[PDB]
Amino acid sequence: HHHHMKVSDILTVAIRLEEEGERFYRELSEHFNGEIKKTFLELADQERIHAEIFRKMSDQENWDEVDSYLAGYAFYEVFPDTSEILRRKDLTLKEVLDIAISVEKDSIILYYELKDGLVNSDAQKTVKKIIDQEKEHLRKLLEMKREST
Repeated sequence: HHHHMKVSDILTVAIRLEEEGERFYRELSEHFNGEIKKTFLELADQERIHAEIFRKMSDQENWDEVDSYLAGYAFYEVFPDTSEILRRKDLTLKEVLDIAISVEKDSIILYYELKDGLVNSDAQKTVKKIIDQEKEHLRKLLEMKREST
């Protein structure tokens, strides 16, 4: 590792969080039923689009930017292994949301870290858009927790 993370290391991390998030939310939608199913699927499509933006970015950002060190400790957790619980046929919305909320918060910190490491002001604006959308996913997750849990 978390010291001497490069910008490019962090984009790779961010790409995977968005890809894994897509999968999580799409797989979660198999456990649930209504407006809730629809929500998880929207969240999955949104995460998809985000990953496509981050992949394009790691390809097209200038090498000197991307190859630069973020000073200090770059926090991140890679997406949890969820294969076992997602095998279960009796999952509650609560336990699922608790997990979603916790990894979403972990991923938000990381996208902030990334934004701070970008030097190109277009790249930073692109990532702020994603962060804002991620923070709305989070609000939706807390809304579902509060309401239907």
